Amino acid sequence: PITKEEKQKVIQEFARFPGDTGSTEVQVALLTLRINRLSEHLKVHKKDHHSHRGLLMMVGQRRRLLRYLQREDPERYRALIEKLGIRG
Amino acid sequence: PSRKAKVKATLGEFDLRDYRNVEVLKRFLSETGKILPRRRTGLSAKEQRILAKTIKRARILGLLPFTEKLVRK
Amino acid sequence: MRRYEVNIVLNPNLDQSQLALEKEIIQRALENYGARVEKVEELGLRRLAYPIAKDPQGYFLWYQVEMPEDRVNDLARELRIRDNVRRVMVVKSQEPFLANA
Amino acid sequence: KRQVASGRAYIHASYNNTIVTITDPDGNPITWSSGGVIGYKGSRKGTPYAAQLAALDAAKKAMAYGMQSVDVIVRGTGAGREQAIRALQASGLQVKSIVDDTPVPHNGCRPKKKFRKAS
RNA sequence: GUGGGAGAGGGUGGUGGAAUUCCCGGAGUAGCGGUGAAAUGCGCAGAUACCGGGAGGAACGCCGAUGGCGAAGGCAGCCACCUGGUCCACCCGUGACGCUGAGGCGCGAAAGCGUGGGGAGCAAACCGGAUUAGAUACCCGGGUAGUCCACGCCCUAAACGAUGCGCGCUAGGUCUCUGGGUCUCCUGGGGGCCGAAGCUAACGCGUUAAGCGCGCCGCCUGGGGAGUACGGCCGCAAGGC
Ligand SMILES: [K+]
Ligand SMILES: [Mg+2]
Ligand SMILES: [Mg+2]
Ligand SMILES: [Mg+2]
Ligand SMILES: [Mg+2]
Ligand SMILES: [Mg+2]
Ligand SMILES: [Mg+2]
Ligand SMILES: [Mg+2]
Ligand SMILES: [Mg+2]
Ligand SMILES: [Mg+2]
Ligand SMILES: [Mg+2]
Ligand SMILES: [Mg+2]
Ligand SMILES: [Mg+2]
Ligand SMILES: [Mg+2]
Ligand SMILES: [Mg+2]
Ligand SMILES: [Mg+2]
Ligand SMILES: [Mg+2]
Ligand SMILES: [Mg+2]
Ligand SMILES: [Mg+2]
Repeated sequence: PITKEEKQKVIQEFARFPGDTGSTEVQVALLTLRINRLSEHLKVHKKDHHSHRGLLMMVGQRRRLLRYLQREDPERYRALIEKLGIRG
Repeated sequence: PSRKAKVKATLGEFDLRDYRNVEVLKRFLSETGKILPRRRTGLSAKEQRILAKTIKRARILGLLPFTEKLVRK
Repeated sequence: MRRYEVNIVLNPNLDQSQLALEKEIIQRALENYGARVEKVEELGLRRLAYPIAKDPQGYFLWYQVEMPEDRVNDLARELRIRDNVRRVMVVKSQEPFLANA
Repeated sequence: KRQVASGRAYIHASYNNTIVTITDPDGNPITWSSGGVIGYKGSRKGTPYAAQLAALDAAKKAMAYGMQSVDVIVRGTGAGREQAIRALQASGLQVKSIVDDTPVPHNGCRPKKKFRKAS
């Protein structure tokens, strides 16, 4: 799973300023982390539907926060996308 | 229906999580192998629920009895 | 890595040469799967509940270890290869939980 | 012709019949009986009385083989399982202990439609 | 975000004992079995009952609950690994990012279809034995698909709380699962029960609303004809919408 310093290392990478654990950026990153992990676990275990549900959900949350971000600051959105290597 | 006292009431401060300790766990079984109910074991919902799993572990390890035979019937 | 407890129930009818053999094999397997040992308890011959492999006794060992969880299962498998090893229960260790405290 | 004198008596009690087996201390049988052994034919083989006569027949035959004191094992639940132990205590064999071994699965097999609402 | 937690939530690999069947071996003999009573059936080629050994399949006693988890279907031996949801405390961060949701897409008991496996017990169909006026049926003995596994279809249901989702408000009492606490008690979140107000045709519901409101979706408009016909779409078919 994601251990503690893994998650942290992701936050201290995506934080908009020291101490920000909450910004939309850090959320999309953290989500994106959990999502990629999940779909990797779902490459095998094609039969595990219950985790897939969670995935559908995680993903929806991500797309939701993105549509917020791009509604708000296109600059930072675009940057956040380019930095995450997502959508497409 | 299982009326005397509370297996726990007479016992020390004891790990409910130790599968390796028989002599405590033995007291939570019946005349038959059967894991004792709450009426007898007198535990907490969560306590009982632990004692269960630690017993069955103990069993598989070959320490506690899986089943037994009733005497004087 | 994570912290486990390996349980070995062995064949009591071993003398020293063969007990040495099984110990060597086990600890060499723990070394090979990357399990750093911490505490080990040898409880030796104990009278079982029900007979395991026709035998009323069993040879008990308890190894607290730490290892690469992704490999734990395989370690178990190797440990079971020997005829003389009658039971292997590896449980993931956890802290004590109490009553009448 | 073995002259045993210390033994086991397994009373096995069904609903449709009763039967006793008297065996050596190691589990090897010596003699036996059942509701059909003594007279009975139909349902009658599962009476208490049938159980009595059965048990007693076995014990008699045991004392013919030379048997004196036996431990009882009781498998099953049927009318005059208890009566079987009764005729065994009134047998003239010294009964060392009664023990109930009646087997039950830990939810193993599907039962017949008659036995359902179990598994 | 941090730090705690409970859990038959899911997927994968392993492993445990009880029981049944079957085979091998010891001993043992005249029945066992089954029913309302019976018979078919099995049994001198030695059955049942008893001991020891082997093999294999399937389910998981006690714990077990009025319990728990899950969106629903549904989930129960134990172990490890992969993973989902969720609760609480701290009041740390973002700053309305929210709710509902026709289409779509995904899941979806059981039975059923396809292709390979597997098959112990049970078992539609079926073969018999009985019972009755007759017996097809119920009761008894056999037994095939199936029940199990993998991959792919099928999409139904009393898929039920017969009660759409979200939020806010409106007495309490008692029982309980699980967190926090100044731990008889208080506070949060689940599961039940009784009852204010209120509602209801009644029965009943009543902070787990069927009360008082607002948002959004689905649906209803006498009964039979009918979930029929025709048309379309899906489906290997069965058949579904
Ligand atoms: K049509
Ligand atoms: Mg589970
Ligand atoms: Mg014949
Ligand atoms: Mg076979
Ligand atoms: Mg029960
Ligand atoms: Mg979890
Ligand atoms: Mg704040
Ligand atoms: Mg601000
Ligand atoms: Mg289905
Ligand atoms: Mg099916
Ligand atoms: Mg098929
Ligand atoms: Mg049958
Ligand atoms: Mg039948
Ligand atoms: Mg409540
Ligand atoms: Mg409450
Ligand atoms: Mg009420
Ligand atoms: Mg009123
Ligand atoms: Mg009309
Ligand atoms: Mg229809």
